[PDB]
Amino acid sequence: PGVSVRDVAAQDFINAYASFLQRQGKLEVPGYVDIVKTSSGNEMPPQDAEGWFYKRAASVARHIYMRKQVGVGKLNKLYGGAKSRGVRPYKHIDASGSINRKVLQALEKIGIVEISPKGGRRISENGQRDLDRIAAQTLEEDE
Amino acid sequence: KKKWSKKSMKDRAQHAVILDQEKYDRILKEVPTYRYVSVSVLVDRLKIGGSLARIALRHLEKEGIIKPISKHSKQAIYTRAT
Amino acid sequence: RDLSEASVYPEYALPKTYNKLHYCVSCAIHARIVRVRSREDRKNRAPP
Amino acid sequence: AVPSVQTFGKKKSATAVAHVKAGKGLIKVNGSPITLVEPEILRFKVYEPLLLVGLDKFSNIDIRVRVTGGGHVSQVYAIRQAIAKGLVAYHQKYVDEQSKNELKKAFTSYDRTLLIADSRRPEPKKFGGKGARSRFQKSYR
Amino acid sequence: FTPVVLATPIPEEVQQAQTEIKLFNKWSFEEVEVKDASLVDYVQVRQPIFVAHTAGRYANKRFRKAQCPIIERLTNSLMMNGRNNGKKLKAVRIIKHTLDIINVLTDQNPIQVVVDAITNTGPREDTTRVGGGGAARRQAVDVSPLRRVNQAIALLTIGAREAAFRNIKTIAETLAEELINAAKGSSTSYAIKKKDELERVAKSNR
Amino acid sequence: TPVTLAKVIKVLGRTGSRGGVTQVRVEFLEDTSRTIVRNVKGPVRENDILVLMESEREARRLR
Amino acid sequence: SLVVQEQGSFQHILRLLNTNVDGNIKIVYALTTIKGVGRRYSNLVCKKADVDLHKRAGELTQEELERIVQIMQNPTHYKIPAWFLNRQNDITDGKDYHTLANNVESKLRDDLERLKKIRAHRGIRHFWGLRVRGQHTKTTGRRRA
RNA sequence: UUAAUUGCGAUAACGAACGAGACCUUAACCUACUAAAUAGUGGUGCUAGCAUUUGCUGGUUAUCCACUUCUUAGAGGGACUA
RNA sequence: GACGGAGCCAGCGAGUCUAACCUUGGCCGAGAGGUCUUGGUAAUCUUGUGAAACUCCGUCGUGCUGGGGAUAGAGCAUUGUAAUUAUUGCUCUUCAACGAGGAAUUCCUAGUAAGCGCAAGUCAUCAGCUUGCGUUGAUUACGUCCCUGCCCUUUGUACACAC
Ligand SMILES: [Mg+2]
Ligand SMILES: [Mg+2]
Ligand SMILES: [Mg+2]
Ligand SMILES: [Mg+2]
Ligand SMILES: [Mg+2]
Ligand SMILES: [Mg+2]
Ligand SMILES: [Mg+2]
Ligand SMILES: [Mg+2]
Ligand SMILES: [Mg+2]
Ligand SMILES: [Mg+2]
Ligand SMILES: [Mg+2]
Ligand SMILES: [Mg+2]
Ligand SMILES: [Mg+2]
Ligand SMILES: [Mg+2]
Ligand SMILES: [Mg+2]
Ligand SMILES: [Mg+2]
Repeated sequence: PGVSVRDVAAQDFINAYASFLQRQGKLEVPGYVDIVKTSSGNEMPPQDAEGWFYKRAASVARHIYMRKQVGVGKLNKLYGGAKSRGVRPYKHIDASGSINRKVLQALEKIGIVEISPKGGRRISENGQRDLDRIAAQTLEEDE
Repeated sequence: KKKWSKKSMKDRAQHAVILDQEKYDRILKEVPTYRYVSVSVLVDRLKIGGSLARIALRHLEKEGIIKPISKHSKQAIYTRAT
Repeated sequence: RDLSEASVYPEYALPKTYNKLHYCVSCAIHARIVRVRSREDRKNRAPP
Repeated sequence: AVPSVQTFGKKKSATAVAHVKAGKGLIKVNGSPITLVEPEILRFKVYEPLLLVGLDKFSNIDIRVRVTGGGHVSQVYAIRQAIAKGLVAYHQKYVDEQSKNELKKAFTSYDRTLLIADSRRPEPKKFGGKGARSRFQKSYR
Repeated sequence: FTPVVLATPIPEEVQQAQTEIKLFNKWSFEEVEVKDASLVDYVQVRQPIFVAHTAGRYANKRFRKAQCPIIERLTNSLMMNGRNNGKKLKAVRIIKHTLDIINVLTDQNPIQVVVDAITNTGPREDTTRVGGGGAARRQAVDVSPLRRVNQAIALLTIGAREAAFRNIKTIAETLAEELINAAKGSSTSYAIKKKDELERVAKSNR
Repeated sequence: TPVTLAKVIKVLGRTGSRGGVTQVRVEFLEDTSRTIVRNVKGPVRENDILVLMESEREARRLR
Repeated sequence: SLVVQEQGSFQHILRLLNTNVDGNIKIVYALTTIKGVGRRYSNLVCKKADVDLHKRAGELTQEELERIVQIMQNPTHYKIPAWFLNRQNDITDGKDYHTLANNVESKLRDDLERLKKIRAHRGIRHFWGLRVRGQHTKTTGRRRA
């Protein structure tokens, strides 16, 4: 019947794909990981800390599979949030740019996405195949 | 500086943080007889902490003593299996 | 109705109470009686 | 050519276009099946017309919905409105009129806003307040 | 019954809950006969709803909210005290969990349980200031069924709220406590205590 | 602790200092043909039903 | 779903950096009790020492506690990036320290002393006990003490 | 009686004016008109992936073809308590 | 309910000429931000303004606590001729009162109150303010003249700057 990323829940797909990436253990982690907050608006760093770069990368991969083209600006806008400015009212602050930039660079080096015309990053053929197969298995885990 | 209040203190319960064999086998023999089991139950009954209660609930559902009917986060709802 | 049902001696009458009331001007005006009238209708000497 | 209609469902500021043709019974939403609308409860709110009229009436037709505007709840209400209206349009153009009457009667007997849009619109904001009717606060001394 | 198939897989869960009979979250609206008269035609059952979230407009006219499903009125009353204003999805989730709990404990239909609670915690007699001016007293009067229902819902939700406040128990299980104790008749529930207080006061001020 | 059901048949008018009270002429369901007048707090209609905790009392009618 | 019973060497209130640190609460927010150590710093050093953060502070070993203390006492030696530090480019030597339990008060106080003996505006302000960050004093800090 | 010296009407008053209302703007309806790569949709070319048995999800500016339900407006209709 | 991850949806609008505005994309930087370019005098580009509250998974567990984040120390940036009585932004650390608020008192009758953020105005920089926009969306009257006032009529007045 055929399947795609759009036929499975996003949480299930992202969890499965992040587990695949963590088990494969080849993508990257820059080195300033286990230090950073992911956002000037966040107050603490991530709680897992045994990963979460693979979660971010899986989310970006699903995002670019859905969309046509994105950039680090769009991803900062998407992953940002309400910065609690103490005693002043909250405000949208966009996420950290180095994180998503290096995520996209690693996704390029592993070959899941490519640079595109009209600027930005786009999903490549082998990356589309990878996400589709991971989605198929993510769906038929329930047997 | 007048506050216009009462400020009555409380008893300050001291729910446990880490368990031992006595609390463990008390759990294992008392999580049955409970028709509804969740973190609130495992704290108003046995004085373990809520974290211990979460872990113990996952554990007991692993074995199969408590049956789940909905495992929505922030509210885990279990009954006893007979 | 209750009285007629609980009454011996049917047909009876249920008699009335009669008292002639005298009010002063102040009390009559306070009690929602002869209240107050326009200069022209003051001359009206009849009842409603 | 194929028998095809296109309808719209609406809410405060959300609109859900719905192409309804003849097919094999796939009901998609923006890219994806109907079981992933993502409030997890307004999912049951959007199943309603199917569950009412019986899924047999969706076996021979393809529905594809594109939603934009508003928020999650309003998008769900627009989706269900568009689905019901597209089904009725198909049964009115291609199926006879008795089935349309029965279907419309069921939809309106369950809920009036399945086929008709809610006429409630935002009241504008007026000065001296944070909202339409509210005023700020009066200070006398 | 037979299961229908489609190009997009529709679960047999929703198929059964759809076509054999129309349920609530996963519960039925039949077998919910109301205990006390005078609240029929003012608590809405026999018009089932899959979820307690209906974007309905019952505020336009006077006695329209009587046709609103009672569970939607409960959800609507559950979201107040500021931070909770709006957020009807959380109220629907709280109600789902509350009915699950009122099924595991007190295996009756939880809808029967809540309507019993409403019937039992409805103040029948209440006081009100009546006077001619300086000579004014709090005189005792009857209470309308719609006000009975509204005051019942308010009392239940407020008791559950100020019980779940500043403690480890959740709003859902506090509401479950309240509803069960109110359906039984307890004098431990905020609702029944307030009800008996008001009725005693009205008796004294006849 | 007995109570009495009573069906509303005629709304007379509002009463009370502030208008939060209504006069009604109820007819008893059991022991029918008895029509007493009562005060009511909340929104009330005819064909509504009230539960009188005390039945042997009439409210001062305003008319 | 992990239930290890425990062995009774668990300890309640312990002592380090001259601070009676509480057990029975996780190590990160336990270490936050140490003046000079916050949530970020404690999370980071407890990551670099490779101690499990799911562990309660009272359930830990003396070697782990000493490793953590050594890290926070000389953090830059363990690849801490020199901008987590409360006293960087200090004022005299130009190196980057990270003050702790009593050194925080002593260093604040000698800063105030420097400014006071210099007769700087902020020092005069601190001496008088007023606000120094340029706030308005007309309606706030009334019963400040 | 009305939101309204708004009306029914009564009538040493008659006939008028201002205000109110009418008016203007805006929000809601139009699968009826005019159309529109500065808004969209469908199909057909080129193309990626999964399924392969037709299919599903997508991309594609000089691939064009067709249309205007959604979007934009302009002219109009519609409610007048029928 | 705070936090961390994922999910992920609006609308009202503004914008460069003799200038230097809104800025995508690429690279560097934990961050703020910097830099090389690009598009747009604008339904076309910024901008689907991928807003926030929200939902789902987990951490926490009734402890002034991972609630709350003022008060202070040090450093890094940006705007501007110039920031010293911090312009603002960012990083770490410090982590105060506050345990729902007394006599009193304000606004509000449906897509309204309330919660939630976004644009514009001022503007070199500085929102906790205002003007509007939309997102989620209750309870309770549909009545009365008791308080506070308004309108008309009759009535009394020793008032006319008029209780
Ligand atoms: Mg987020
Ligand atoms: Mg807030
Ligand atoms: Mg508002
Ligand atoms: Mg609680
Ligand atoms: Mg094509
Ligand atoms: Mg905090
Ligand atoms: Mg969150
Ligand atoms: Mg938009
Ligand atoms: Mg006032
Ligand atoms: Mg501004
Ligand atoms: Mg200034
Ligand atoms: Mg101003
Ligand atoms: Mg009114
Ligand atoms: Mg006189
Ligand atoms: Mg005079
Ligand atoms: Mg005087």
